This record gives sequence, structure tokens and C-alpha cells, in this order.
Amino acid sequence: SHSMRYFYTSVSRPGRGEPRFIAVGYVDDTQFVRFDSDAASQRMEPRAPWIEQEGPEYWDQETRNVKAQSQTDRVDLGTLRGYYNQSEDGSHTIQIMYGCDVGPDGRFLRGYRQDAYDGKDYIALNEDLRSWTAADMAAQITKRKWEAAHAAEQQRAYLEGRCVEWLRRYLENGKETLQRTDPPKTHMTHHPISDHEATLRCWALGFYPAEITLTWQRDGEDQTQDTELVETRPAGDGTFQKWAAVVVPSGEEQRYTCHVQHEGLPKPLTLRWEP
Amino acid sequence: VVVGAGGVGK
Amino acid sequence: AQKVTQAQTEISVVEKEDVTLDCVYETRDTAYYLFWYKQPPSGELVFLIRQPWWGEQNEISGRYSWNFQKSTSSFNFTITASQVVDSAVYFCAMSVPSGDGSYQFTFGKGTKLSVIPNIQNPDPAVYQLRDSKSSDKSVCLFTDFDSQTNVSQSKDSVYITDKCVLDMRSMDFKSNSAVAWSNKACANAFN
Amino acid sequence: MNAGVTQTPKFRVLKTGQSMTLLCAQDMNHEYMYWYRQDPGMGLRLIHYSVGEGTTAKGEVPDGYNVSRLKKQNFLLGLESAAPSQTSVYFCASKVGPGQHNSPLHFGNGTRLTVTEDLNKVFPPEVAVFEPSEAEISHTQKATLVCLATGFYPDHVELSWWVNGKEVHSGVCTDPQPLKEQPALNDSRYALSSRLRVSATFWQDPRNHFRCQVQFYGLSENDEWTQDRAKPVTQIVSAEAWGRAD
Amino acid sequence: IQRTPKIQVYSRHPAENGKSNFLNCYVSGFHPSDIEVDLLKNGERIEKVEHSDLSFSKDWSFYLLYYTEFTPTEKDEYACRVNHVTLSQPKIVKWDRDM
Repeated sequence: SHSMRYFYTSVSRPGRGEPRFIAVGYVDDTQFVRFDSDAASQRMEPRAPWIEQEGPEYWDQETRNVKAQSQTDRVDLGTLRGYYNQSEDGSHTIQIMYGCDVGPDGRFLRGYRQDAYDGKDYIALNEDLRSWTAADMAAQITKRKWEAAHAAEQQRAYLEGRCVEWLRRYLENGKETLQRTDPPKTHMTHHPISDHEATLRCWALGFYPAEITLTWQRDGEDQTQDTELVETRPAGDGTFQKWAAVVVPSGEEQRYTCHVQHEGLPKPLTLRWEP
Repeated sequence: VVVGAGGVGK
Repeated sequence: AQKVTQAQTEISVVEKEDVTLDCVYETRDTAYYLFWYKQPPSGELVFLIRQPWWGEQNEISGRYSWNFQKSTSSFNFTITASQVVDSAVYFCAMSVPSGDGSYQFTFGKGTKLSVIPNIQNPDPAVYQLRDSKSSDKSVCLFTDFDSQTNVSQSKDSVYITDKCVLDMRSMDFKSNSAVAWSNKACANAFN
Repeated sequence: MNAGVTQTPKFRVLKTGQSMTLLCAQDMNHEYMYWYRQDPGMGLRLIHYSVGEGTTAKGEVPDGYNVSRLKKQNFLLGLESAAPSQTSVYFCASKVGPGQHNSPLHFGNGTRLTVTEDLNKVFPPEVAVFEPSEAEISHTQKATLVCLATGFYPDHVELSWWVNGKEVHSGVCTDPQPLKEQPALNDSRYALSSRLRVSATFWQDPRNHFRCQVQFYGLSENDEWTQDRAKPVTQIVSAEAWGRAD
Repeated sequence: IQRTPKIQVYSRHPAENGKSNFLNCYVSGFHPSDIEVDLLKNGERIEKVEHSDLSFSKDWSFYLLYYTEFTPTEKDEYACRVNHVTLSQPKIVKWDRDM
């Protein structure tokens, strides 16, 4: 079970010039393309090994389609500045995420297309891929245009057609990478916070994909009281890192146990403090 | 592959 | 590799009748819009319809219907109840994103549609027309002829116009007309 | 609500090596604008284009043409050196831009240019009305009048019928385009026919006045005319018949 | 509305004195996108620092990774310096390999 997602981001810099558009694309937790309006290149660019192999026709198509998008987005910044009657002093920010989801059988599960302005829902396409949800009045106008232009019929044709055809090609092409499970390599650390309390941190490193569940147990029983989780973070090599901590009474370290569930673990893992 | 650019703006 | 091909230069159908204008496109680009334009005798160029790549097959619009077949790259235009008005040059076309992302166009070369009246009582014959101003100048008029019969020439430098549909709206009566004049025989012409 | 695309001029005749500017303005705030020629067998060929104010780009047949997009509003086409090759119908076009990628082209009505070796081949039409055949009237109960404009160059003529002083349209056929008096010559003079059909009784009534009218677009004042015969300027030439109970 | 950045500072591979490694600084949950992120060696900027391409999370908030080659020593301190319209002055988080 896997996904493709594009993330477009377009920022106004009134005076400093034309908007900065930046597009990136993902298959599961792995980036594979990018476009930056300010780059020398002026091309959609590879960012995984397994896409480099697409031919010049692919790169040209992807380049032009995405330039065409950056251009719409550029106009859209001024149309929305006009909807909200904001002055042309301020930097504003359209962001679009869309993509699809296939099951292990390789068939369509869901599609997505969601736009926002200044960091807040603007307009979304519903799971019906046939109707939109405006968040405010500006979006309600967009919504009439897109109802008449039949925009939804366009997204749907993409998300149920070319999005999955190509997600599937990318998973075959990248199978040694995109379908690897890398299990988490786990240690535990101990930080006396006081003469009475101490912090057990449970570490998980080098794992892919990023989906992972770290829980604590005391004397063999669910424990969430006094527990932290960090935001899962990237290693830079295409793998993930995340820790979980609990504050415990000193002397009582040996009753707590870190539990680790990840896709590439046949059995869940288990750590205990060892001094 | 990216979606085609929309036929109308916002 | 953007071509549009219309393939019919010229097509002719009697009025109150269906005509289909074939159009074939060739692109490797996946985010195209196809168009049709009409250009009547007047010259101006009128938008008729757009089908986008993601579109459904059929598109009705009054007497005008279109049939989009992506598997075979055809976008054929049908006219039901053809009226002579529809007589014109019809242009198929297509837009794709160009280098800088801007959509840009490729046109077929045009189909020329002649919709010709339904002459429910032919009386073909010729007439000698004397100049209003007594030159002995004379022109010959072949009129009231069949819509199927056709015009050519016999004794070159002599001139023959094409056929020309004329409507007296008052009388509810269409007529065909071709004119002939030499410089120098009213009959022995049009043969 | 909006004019759309406006093009000037509509008719023009240079001498080889003379220059001119075709002007095109659009009132719809469009970002892209285009200049096409249109020729028998070639359909529509783009000459130059512009996606924005200040910028312009070569099309499919630039050679012989320059352009300026000084303002968004207008797009100028310049012939620095007129060739006979450039005899054509020029059509300006605009398109909204990326606010509407699906936007179709909007075209103007077209400038009809004729470039000629020498402006001494420019000739105004000779117009003649021909009366209905007394045989037509007593076989059909109808009277086809015929007009004939001949001897003209360029092929820039608008023809019209005028019954008792008012333009008419009912009963009128006019050739789609003028025919060549000598089709083997690249500077042949043209002829155009028109027919007005009226009831026998209306033609037989001598209170009824028929005028054939031809607008000819020839030389402006600014062309020289070292010749002797009347300078062939833009002008109207007419022929007329009264009704007749003869 | 504007969200202030979360900052994490760590190495790709567990630290080993005299051994090759990459120093990462993860900035996340911020808006707008305009941010300035420097890597410090004993309070001094580093030159050849790169970032990942601009993406965002479900809740519209942007994330960037900033990375470079380095070699840890007992001696040398490392840290990250972040700046963003939500901040009165630059936030420094010190790198702590023993976390």
C-alpha cells in the first residue's frame, strides 16, 4: 500500500520581482522531482536514482506542465489579493498538495487536491472527486468558476488515471528503494533531571518508511503519563529518526520498557535501561 | 507525473 | 510533433441534411485542448467549441454535435439539418503548453463546406441581358438550374462566374445562378 | 460588451519595397497577442507573437516582418520592405493568458494587402447594369438584373444594390470573390458579378430605380501619380437602370 | 496568522570522534516560508551548508533540512542558528550528541 504526492508552493515578493514557485514530488516518504523558479536550470529535475532513467520527452512534458502551473499560481496570487482587498505590499502564499493512493493489489484507493492561502484551507476537492469545499467567501467565488469550468472532472481524470498508472511505474522502476523496509536500530539513554526523577529516552534510527509507533510500558502496563514523542526527522540519506521519553522515579528505571513497531520488524522490539 | 495545469485560475 | 489534419479540402451536401467534418490530431503531450472555428464568406474567425484532454466523448450544442475519440486521435464535427448559412470554411485546431508554459496553437488547413439549396422545381435555361446603357454589351445568365449540375467553360479569352445561391425571402424561393460574358453566343455556353 | 480584436487597415496596396504598419488593438486585457497570414492551401501561419508587454517572439514565418508590443493593448506588424510574396490576408489574434490556459484565440476581421511591382497596374472597376431578359419575365414571372464590375486591381471591392435609394439584401447574390480576367498573369485585373432578382411587376414599374454600387480600395493620397489617367484612389463607381414597361 | 519554527539538531549517524558524518538541523511547523538557517562551529557560521527542497506538512506548515560534512571532536562545540519573522532575535539550539 503506497502513495504519490506533489507539493507546490508559490510566494509573492512585491518589488523583489515575480513570485517564487517551488514544486516537489514524493512516492511514499521519498522525494523524486523538484522545480524552482529562481534556479539557473529552468527544468523539472531528478532527486532519486530511479527517475534519472526517464527520457527527455518525460522531462520536457513535466517541465512545461509545471511552468504552465507556476504561471496560473502567479495570476492566482493577484486574483486572491483582489478577493481579500489586500495591498500589494505584503508577501502572500498559495500552497497546493495533491496526489493519489493505491492498495497492495495496485488499484486506486483515494485522491486528494487541497489549496490554501497564507497557511489556511482555501478550497479542497472532496473524496467524491466530484465537488469542492470553500473555507471562506473568496474560495466560494473560485468554487463557482471551478464548478462551471468542470475543474473537478479534470482532477478526477488525473487522480484515477495518470496518477496511478505512473505511481505504479515509479514503484516498479524504484522497487529496490521504494519497496525496501529498513528496520529501526534502537538504543536507550538516561538523564538524571533531579535527585528524585530521571529521563529515559528510547531511540530509533535509520528506519524507512517514516511510519513508526513508539510506546512505553510500566510493570507490563500501557504508560502515556509523563511521556514525550519528538516529530519524526530525516537522516539526510533517505531514512528517519525519532525518540520517545518518559520521566521516571530514580531507582525505578527497571520497570519501564520501550516498545517499537515498524513495518520491517516481524516481531515488535523491546528495550530496557542497562547500566 | 504532474497534473496538467488547470484551464481556469481561481 | 504537433500536427492537426483535416484531410477533406472540400465537401458539399444539399440542405436539411447531416454532414460530418473529419479532424485528426497528432501530439505526445497529455494536457491538450482541441478547438473548432468557423470562417464564413465574410472572413472572420468564430470560436465554436473546445474539448479538453480529460473530456467526455460527446458534446451537443444546438444543431452542432462533436465526437472526441482519444484512442484514435479524431475530433469529428457533425451538423444536423444543414442550412446553406452553414456553408463556410471550418478549422480544427489544438493547444499544448509551449516552452515558457504559455498555451500555443496548431491549425488544420480547413474543410470548405458548401450547403446548396433544394430546388423543388428546376427550369434550367439561359437569357441574353442587354446593357442598360446601349453598348451592345451583353451578359448571359444560366439560372433556375438543378443544385447537382455544375459550371465549366468552352472558348477561353470568355468568363463564367461560379454558381451563386440567391433567396427572395418574400416569395420563399431559392434559385441557382451563373453569369457568362465574352468580349467578342449566349447559348452554346456552359457546355 | 467588448469590441474584441480591431485591425487597421482593412485594405492596402503597396509598391514592392514600400513599407507599412498594420495596427491591432484588443480591449479585453489579454496577455498574449498574435499576427497570422492566411493563404490558399497554407491555411493559418503565425508570423510573430507576444506573451506580454515589451516582449515578442518569432513564429513560423517571421522573415520579412518586424513587430512591437510596446503596450499590452496593441501589437504592431511592420513590413519594412514589401515583397509580392507578402500579398495576403493578415489576421491579428489575442488570448487571455495563464489565468485561462483553455482560452481560445480571438481573431480580428483581417487586413487584405496586395503588394505590386508597379502602382500603374492599379485600376478602378468599370460598372455596368444589364436589364432583365423579356423572355425571363414571360417564362418565370421574375426579373434577374445583373451587375458586372470589371478591369479592377487590386481585388479590393465591396458591391451593393440600391433600390429607390436604400441598400437591399433580399434577392441578392454576389460572387464570393472576384475572378481573374487573365488567370495566367500574376498582375491580372479582376471582374465580379452580382444578381438582383425581383418580381416581374416591380421591374416593369418605372417608378423603381436600381443602382449597382462598387466601393474600390486603391491608392491613398500619399502615393505619387506621375501617370496621366485619373489616379486610381479609393472610390465608388455605380451603374443604374430605371424600371421599364417596354 | 504565523507559526514559529520547531528546531532539532543531530547527526545522521551516531557521533564518533575523528569519524566522517553529516550535521543536520531540522526546522519544521513554521510559516511563512522565508527563513534563514546557519550552522555554527564554536559560534562561527559554516560556508558550504545545503538545504532540502521546500515542502510542507498536512497542517500547511513548512519543513526544511539543513546539512553539511563535518568530523566531531571532544573539543569543538556545534549548534544551529534559526531566524524568522516570529522571533525577536535568532534562536540557537546547541548540538548535544548524548541526548
